[PDB]
Amino acid sequence: VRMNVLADALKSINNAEKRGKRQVLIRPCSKVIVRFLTVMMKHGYIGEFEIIDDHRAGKIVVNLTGRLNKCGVISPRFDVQLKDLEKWQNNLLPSRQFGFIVLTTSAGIMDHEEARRKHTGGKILGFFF
Amino acid sequence: GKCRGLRTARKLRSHRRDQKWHDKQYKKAHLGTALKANPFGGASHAKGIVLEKVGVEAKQPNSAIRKCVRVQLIKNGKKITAFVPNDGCLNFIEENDEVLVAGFGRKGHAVGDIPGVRFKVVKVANVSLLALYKGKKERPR
Amino acid sequence: MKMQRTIVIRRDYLHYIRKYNRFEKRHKNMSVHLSPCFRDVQIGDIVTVGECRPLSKTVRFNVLKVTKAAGTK
Amino acid sequence: GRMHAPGKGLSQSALPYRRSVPTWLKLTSDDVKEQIYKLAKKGLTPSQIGVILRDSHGVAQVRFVTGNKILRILKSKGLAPDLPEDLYHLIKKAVAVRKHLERNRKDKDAKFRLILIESRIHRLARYYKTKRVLPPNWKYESSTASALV
Amino acid sequence: STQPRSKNESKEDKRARKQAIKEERKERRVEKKANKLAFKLEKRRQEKELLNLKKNVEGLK
RNA sequence: ACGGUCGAACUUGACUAUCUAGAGGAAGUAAAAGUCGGGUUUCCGUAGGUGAACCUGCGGAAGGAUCAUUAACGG
RNA sequence: CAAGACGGACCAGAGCGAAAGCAUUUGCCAAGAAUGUUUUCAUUAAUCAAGAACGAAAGUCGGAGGUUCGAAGACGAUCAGAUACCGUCGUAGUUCCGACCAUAAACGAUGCCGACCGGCGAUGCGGCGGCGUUAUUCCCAUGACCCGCCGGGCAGCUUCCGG
RNA sequence: AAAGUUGCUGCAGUUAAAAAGCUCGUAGUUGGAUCU
RNA sequence: CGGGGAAUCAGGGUUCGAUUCCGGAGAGGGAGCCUGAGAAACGGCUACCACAUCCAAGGAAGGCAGCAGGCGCGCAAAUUA
Repeated sequence: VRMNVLADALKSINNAEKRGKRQVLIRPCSKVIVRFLTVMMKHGYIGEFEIIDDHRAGKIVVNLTGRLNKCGVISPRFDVQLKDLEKWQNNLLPSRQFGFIVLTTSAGIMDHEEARRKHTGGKILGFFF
Repeated sequence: GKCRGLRTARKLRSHRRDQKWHDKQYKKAHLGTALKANPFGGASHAKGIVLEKVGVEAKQPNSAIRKCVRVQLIKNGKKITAFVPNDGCLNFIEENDEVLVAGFGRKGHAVGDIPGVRFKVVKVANVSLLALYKGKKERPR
Repeated sequence: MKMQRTIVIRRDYLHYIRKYNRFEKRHKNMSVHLSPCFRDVQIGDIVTVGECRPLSKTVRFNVLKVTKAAGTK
Repeated sequence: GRMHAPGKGLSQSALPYRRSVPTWLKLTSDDVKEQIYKLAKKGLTPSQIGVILRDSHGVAQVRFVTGNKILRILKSKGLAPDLPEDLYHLIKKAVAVRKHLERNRKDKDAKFRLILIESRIHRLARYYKTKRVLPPNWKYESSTASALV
Repeated sequence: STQPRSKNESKEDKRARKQAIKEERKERRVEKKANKLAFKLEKRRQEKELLNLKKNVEGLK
């Protein structure tokens, strides 16, 4: 069955970005997906999107800018401490200049850099570059 | 594929040890049937008594007679065949002689032309075969 | 709740395995003394126990309070 | 896909976005509720009541008109059956298959389909025991099943 | 039994002939199993002897 | 000294496990140039044929090299 | 005239079934997919150690029956050395009923559930929209065709998607 | 350590070693939106 | 024997840890004691089991897994200062 809707959304975004498309339809929607796309938007990676608000779980159509190489989820959502965030960013990210571990902390869903700034740890969600 | 849940630790480690038993070197090291079939009994070297001298015929593409020796080890009574390396070095060996033997290099596997020899003679009558061959020392009897 | 004036409770937890970075589910059973002041205790409800001196061969804790099951009214 | 079949079909309903009662529907919630009460007194499961209300009386959805769904109205007034509708239908189907297998012994497919029906019955019984709809001591037994229906 | 089965034979002849055939097959399979066991035992002892010749008593002197 | 307690150990049979002498049997090996001398494409499972191989029966595979024809049919 | 067997051609890259498999008429019996639904329940789900039903052919026990075929077996041919091939006969078996067995190249030599990434039109079932031909112009719906569209199927062709 | 030839990171399972004949099913594992 | 720890290692890991520090256990094997604040103590006692010393043949005395040293064992390890 459908488990982990964030994985489906990120895979659909990756597959249609690799194909050269301009817009992606991802269904279902969730708060986690919207937060991930908001973080990924603030770094100028994806563009802007609409949440089609049907009375079910919504849909999202997201515009695509050709700036994305790989957006991905980490399943399971491992616990990450600040002492162990360096190993994760060494494992997943192509370079020290760019790429993003997204993680959920009690201060919200953010990047690894904002997690270092706010001195928080949490559970890993993804990475994009 | 593989299980990747946050609660799959015992499944992963149990499957790891079960498939670890399918590794040949792991099963040689840990089952304990190769260690009791090994004549040295987990020793680098063993010391035995020369029973007889043997000409072992080399395997098919090479034509030679390799000078080996049937030795009985002192500590367990097992019988092995040990190769005497250099030329004329079998003449330094007599029957019923005290001989230090080591493995030959491939960890219990036969080496090169010689069929079924895992061992080589290191010392004869408590003097090395190297010093006898190079003529540095003399052998008692 | 089958032997006289003492009961068997189960404590569940996750034990961490560092190689795989995962957890496994583990449990331990404890025989704990149940006083007759806690009557109409059923199976599957939460109990808070406190450590005391040994009372028998296996009993080391004593029931302090009883909170009913999640579904039981 | 299906629970016990290889099929993966898409046959299902599609409710509209519009939750409001249509302006042509001149029926209050009380009239629909008394209609549900008299259909239950005639004797019908909530699926049948919903179908009759949809086909003839123009009631598109009961819970858009009254605010409540049919089985909750029946339970609130007190005409709900003791066992649920789907569990009742599954047990009835199992009883019919058992009768056929009593008549015909060599029918292996009837045995296989009976095993599937019992699996579905046990799944539903476990689910209803978790939700305190059935008593915890409830059980499906081979011999006394036609007495339940 | 190597006999043709004609049409005039009835019960208590056909069933006796069938039972004789079934007995023949039964001790035939017993003898087959015994032969399998004997050949297996002989193969194991001769492989033991061949490996003994590989280990020792094989050389010139 | 009676009694009790803790209890080493001793004897008798069974279950055994290990160490250590053996008449004999069946073998192999080194020594005797001593005596006599055509079929198959490739398989699988089961059964029979003297054990296996192999052949046949039954049921399965290809992991075996598709040329030529095919628009009317209404009165 | 009787006996047992088998349901050809129609029969297809068609259909059904969890797989093994399934083809003469009619009736009875309980099942089932798909489609259609502005029906109901509301997470009841997926994959599954243990455990459990089914499982070609061959084979084994009891009974029945033995048309054809037919392992074994008996003959006849065939040759420096033929003892497999070939032909005639033929036992177990091949058929049915009730018990066992649980194996196949039991194959797509390809786990199941879920998502996304090119295209095209044939077919099977269901549904929808239709100008027309036909049931000797049919009096109205309905069946057979014709043109599309949707959903689940058995498959196919095409492609420098990527491997 | 080389061994990503024990693979959690991180291996394989058409033809090279390898997916159970098939389905059900308990423990185990995993489990769709939704509440500032 | 267990830890502190050690070798190797990108990251994850694999393997070692009899061995001087902390804890436990035992003085050939078992068992039972006396004294004492503290031992079921062994450079204390009493037995049995296995070894083994001096005998005038009645008796007596033993316990190096302390330090050196010896035999044996072994591929394998030091001075009776």
